[PDB]
Amino acid sequence: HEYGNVIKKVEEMKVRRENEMLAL
Amino acid sequence: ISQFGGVSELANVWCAYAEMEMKHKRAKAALTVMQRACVVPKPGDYENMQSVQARVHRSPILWAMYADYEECCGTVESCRKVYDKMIELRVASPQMIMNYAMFLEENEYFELAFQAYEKGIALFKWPGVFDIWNTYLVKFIK
Amino acid sequence: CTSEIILSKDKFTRIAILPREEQMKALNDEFQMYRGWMNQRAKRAAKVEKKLRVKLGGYQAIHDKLCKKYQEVTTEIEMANIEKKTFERLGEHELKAINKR
Amino acid sequence: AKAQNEHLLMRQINLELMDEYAAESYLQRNKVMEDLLTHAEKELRKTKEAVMEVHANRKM
Amino acid sequence: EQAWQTYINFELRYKEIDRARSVYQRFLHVHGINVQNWIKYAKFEERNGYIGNARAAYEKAMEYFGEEDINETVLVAFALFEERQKEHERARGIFKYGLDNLPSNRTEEIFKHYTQHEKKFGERVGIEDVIISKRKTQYEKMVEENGYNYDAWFDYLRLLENEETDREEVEDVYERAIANIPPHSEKRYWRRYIYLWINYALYEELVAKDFDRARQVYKACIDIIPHKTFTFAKVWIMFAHFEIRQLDLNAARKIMGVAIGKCPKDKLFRAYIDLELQL
Amino acid sequence: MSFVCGISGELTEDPVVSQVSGHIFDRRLIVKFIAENGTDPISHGELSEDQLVSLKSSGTSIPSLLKMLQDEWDTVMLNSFSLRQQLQIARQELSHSLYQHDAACRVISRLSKELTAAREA
Amino acid sequence: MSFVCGISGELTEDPVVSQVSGHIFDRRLIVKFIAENGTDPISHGELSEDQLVSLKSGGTGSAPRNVSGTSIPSLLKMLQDEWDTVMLNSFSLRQQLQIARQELSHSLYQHDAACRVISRLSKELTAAREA
Amino acid sequence: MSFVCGISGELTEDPVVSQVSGHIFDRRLIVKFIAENGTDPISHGELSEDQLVSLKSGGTGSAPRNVSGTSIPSLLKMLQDEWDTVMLNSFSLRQQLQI
Amino acid sequence: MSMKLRDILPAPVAADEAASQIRRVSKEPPPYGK
Ligand SMILES: O=P(O)(O)O[C@H]1[C@H](OP(=O)(O)O)[C@@H](OP(=O)(O)O)[C@H](OP(=O)(O)O)[C@@H](OP(=O)(O)O)[C@H]1OP(=O)(O)O
Repeated sequence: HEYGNVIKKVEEMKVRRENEMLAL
Repeated sequence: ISQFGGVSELANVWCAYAEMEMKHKRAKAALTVMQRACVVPKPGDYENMQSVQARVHRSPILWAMYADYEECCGTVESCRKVYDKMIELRVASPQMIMNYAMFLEENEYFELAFQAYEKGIALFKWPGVFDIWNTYLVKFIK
Repeated sequence: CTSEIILSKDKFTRIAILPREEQMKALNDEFQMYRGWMNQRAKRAAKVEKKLRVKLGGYQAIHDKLCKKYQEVTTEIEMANIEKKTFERLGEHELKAINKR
Repeated sequence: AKAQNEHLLMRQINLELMDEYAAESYLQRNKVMEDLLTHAEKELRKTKEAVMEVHANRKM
Repeated sequence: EQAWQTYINFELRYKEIDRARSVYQRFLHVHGINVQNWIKYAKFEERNGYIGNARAAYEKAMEYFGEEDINETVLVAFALFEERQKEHERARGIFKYGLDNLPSNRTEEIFKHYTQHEKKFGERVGIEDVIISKRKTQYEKMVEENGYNYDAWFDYLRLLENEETDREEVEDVYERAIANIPPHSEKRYWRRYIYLWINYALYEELVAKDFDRARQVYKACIDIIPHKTFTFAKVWIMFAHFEIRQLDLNAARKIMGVAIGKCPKDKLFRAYIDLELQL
Repeated sequence: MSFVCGISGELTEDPVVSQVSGHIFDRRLIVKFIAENGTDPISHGELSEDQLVSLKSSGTSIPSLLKMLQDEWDTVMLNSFSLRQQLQIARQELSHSLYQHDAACRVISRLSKELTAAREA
Repeated sequence: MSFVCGISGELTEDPVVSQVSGHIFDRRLIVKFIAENGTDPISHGELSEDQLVSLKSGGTGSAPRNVSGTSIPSLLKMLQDEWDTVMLNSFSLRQQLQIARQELSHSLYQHDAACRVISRLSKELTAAREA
Repeated sequence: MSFVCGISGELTEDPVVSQVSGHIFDRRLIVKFIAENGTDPISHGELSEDQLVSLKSGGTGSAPRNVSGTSIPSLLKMLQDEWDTVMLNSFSLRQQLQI
Repeated sequence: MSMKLRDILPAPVAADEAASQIRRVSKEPPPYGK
C-alpha cells in the first residue's frame, strides 16, 4: 500500500533488461 | 611448470609424481597430486587456454590414473565424483564407462550402475556405444 | 493481575501489600526498565536514520533545486501570460487609434 | 513509556522499509519532477515567442 | 535467412562476438517466426559462454511464441540446455511444465527427452514413474489407432493392475476395452476377446473384492455372447463357481441349468456334473 | 446510525457486511484484510471483495484536532503494546502449564510403574 | 502535455477523454477508431463523437501545482495507512491472545492431576506396606 | 497515471472532469464547489454533479516519506508545520487581493 | 498472460559471474584570439 511503486522498480528493471535483447 | 612437447609427455610426469608417492605410501598426497593435476582450468587461469598445461586435464591417461587411486583408496562417493566428472568432460572412453559401472555394481549400487551405462549411451555414437549397450542389456536382465 | 503484579525485593508480589516507599521504588524501577527499552530502540533507530540521511541527501538536494527552478519558471509563465493578454488587448486599442489619427 | 515503545517499533519498521525503497522512490520522484521542469520550460519558451510575435504585429 | 547467416559468419570469423550478437537480435526481428533461428541464437550465446543470455534467449522464445500456444521445440531445447548447464531441477521443471500444458498427441518429443533426462539424472522412483506414464500414453495412442488391438488392452490393463492404480481408473479402462465387441458371429474372433471380460471379473472379485460388481460383470458377459450361434463354456463355468463361492448353490444351479437350457455343450454338462459330485 | 467495525471495534463511517459471516466491517480494513489474508476475519471462510454488501447510511479547532490525534494515537499504540505484552504473558502461562502437565505425566508414569512392584513383593 | 495516451502510449498534445471509457486518448486516434470501428478500444462499449471531451490546464484561477512533496492530503493519507496497519496488526495480536488464553484455560487440569498423584501414591503406600 | 486538481493544486486519488470545461478536479472538492455555486469553477458555465466524467485510470502514486516522516508523532509535527504554512498562504492571498 | 516459466521454474542455482553476470585522440587549437 505504501511502497506499491516497486512495480515500477521491476518494470524499469525489465525495460533495462530489454537492452541488448530480442524482439517482442 | 616447465614446457613440454605435448600433453601426453606432461601427463606422464603427473602420473610419475603420484606413482612415486603411492609407492612411498603417501596415498593422500598421491590423490592430492591427481586432484591438482585434473582440476579443469577456468577461462582466466592461464596465459592462453591452448597451452600444454591448460589442456593436460583432457588427457584420459590422467583421469584413468586418478579414478583408479580413488577405487583403491577413496570412498565410493568420491569415486562417483571422479567418474562423473570424467563422463562430463567427454574424457571417459567406453571401456572406462564400463569400469565405472563395474565399480558401482561391485559395490552393489546397481541402480547407479545403470545411470553410468545410460550416460555412456548419451555420449557415444554407434558403433562406439555397441559394447555399452551389450553389457547394459544383459546386466539389466540378469 | 497484569497491573497488580510487580517485582519487589527481587521477588514477585502483589503491589498493594508493599510499604509505600517500596511501592515507589518498585514503580521507579518499573519505569526505568521501560526507559531502558525505549533507549535501546532509539539508538538503533538513530543508527539507521543517520545512514539514510547521507544515503538520500543527494537525491533530496536535487529535488530542492528542482522545486526552486520549477517555481521560478511557473511564475515567469504567469507574468508572461499576463503580458500576452494585455498586449493582445492593447494591440486592438492601438488599431483603433491608427484609424483615428 | 508504553506508547513511545510502539512508536519506536513502528519507526524502526518504517526506517527498515525506507532503507529498501527510499533510494528508488526518490530517484523515481526526481525523474517525474525533471519532466515537469522541462515541460514547463517548453511552455515558458512557447509563450515568450507569442508575446514577441504580438510586438512584431504591432510594429508592422 | 541464408543471407543473415553469412553476415553472422563474417563477424564471427573476425571474432566480433558482440557484433554477431547484434545481427541475431536483428535477425529474430525479421525471421523470428522460424523457431530454429531462435534456438540457433541461444546455442550461439551458450557456445560463447553467455549462459545468462542463452537462458534469457530461451525464456524470451517462450514469451514470443506465446505461453498458451506453447511450442514443444523451445521446451525441449530449453530443457536440454538447462540439463547441459546442470540446472537439472529446472530441466525437470521444463519437461513437466510441457507435459502439464500440452495435449498428448504432441509431447512425444518432450516425453522421450524427459525419459532421457530422468533416466540419467533422475532416480529409480522417478525413472519408473515417467516410463509408466509414457507407456500409458503409448497404449492409449495405439488403442485409438485401432480399438480392436486387444493385446494393447491386455498390456494396458496388466500395467494399470501391476502399478496398483486406483480402482475407478482400472474399472473405467475395462469398460472401454469391453466396447470393442468383435464384429463377427464366429467364435474364432471372440476367443481372444473374451478374456477381457474374464479378467475384468477376476479383477473385480480378487482385487477390488466387490462381489456384487463382479456379478454384474459375469452377467454382462452372458448378455453379449450370442449363445445361439456359439457359446463359451468358460464364462458359464466361472459364473457358476463364482456363485458356489459366496455359498449360493441355489444361484449356481440356476446359472448352470440355463447353460444346459440355452446351449447343451459337453464341457457344460461335464462341469455341472463334476460340481454336483463335489457337493 | 452507529455501526461498529468488527476489526477495529470503532464507530465506522462506511459500514459494510460480508455474506460469508454477517459481521459488519469498515470497508477499508476488510478490503485490506482480504487483500492480505483472503479469509473472512471472524468465520475464517474464503471471502472475496465482491461478496461485500454495503449497508445503508463538525470541526472545532485545528490545534485542538491535532491534539486529539496526538492523544488518540498514543492510545492506539498503548493498546498495541499491551497486547504484545499480554500475549507473551499468555504464552508464558501456557508453556508453564504444559511443563506442569508433562512433569505430572512423568510422575504418574513413574508411580504407575512402581505400583507394578507391589504385585510381586 | 503530461497526459499519456492509453492506446498510442505517447505523451499527447490533443488529450481527449471518452465518457464510456473513463480513459484518455489522442483526438487524432479516437476519431478514426470511431470511424473505422465505432467502439471503445478499452471497454469495447459503443462510442460516438458527442461522448468525447478534451482536457485543458492553466485556466484562470487554476491553482499552482504543489511540488514540495509534503501536503495535507498526503500526510492524512499516510496517517490513515498507519492506522489501518496498526489495527489489523492489533486484530491479529488479539486473535493470537484469544487462542493462547483459551487453551490455557482449558488446560487447567493441574490441581486434578495433583489429586490423582495423591490417590496413586496413597494406594502405592498401602500396596507397598502390607508385608 | 498522475493528475492534479485544478482547485487545490494537489495530486488527486479521484480525478474527475466536468463536461463543460477541460479542467480536472478532485471529486469531493468540485462537488462541494457545485453544492455552493452550481457552476464550473473556471469557465463559470452552469454545472451539475451528473455532468462529471470519471477517470477510472489509477491515481497519482503516494509521495515518498521524508526521513522525519517515519514516525507518527513526527508526522503530526510535520502536519502541524505544514498546516501553519497553508494557513499563512491563505491569509497572504486575502492581503494580496486587497492590495 | 499465462503463468510464466519466469515464475514457475526454480531460480538457477549454478549462477556464476562469467556465466550470467558478464552479459552485454587529437590536438585542439588554442581558443579565439588567444
Ligand atoms: O465343447 P467341447 O466339445 O467339450 O470342447 C471344449 C470346448 O471347445 P469348443 O467350444 O471351442 O469347441 C472348450 O471351449 P469353450 O467352450 O470353453 O469356449 C475348450 O476350451 P478352450 O476354448 O479354452 O480350448 C475345451 O478345451 P479344454 O478341455 O482344454 O478346456 C473343450 O473341452 P474338451 O477338450 O473336454 O472337449
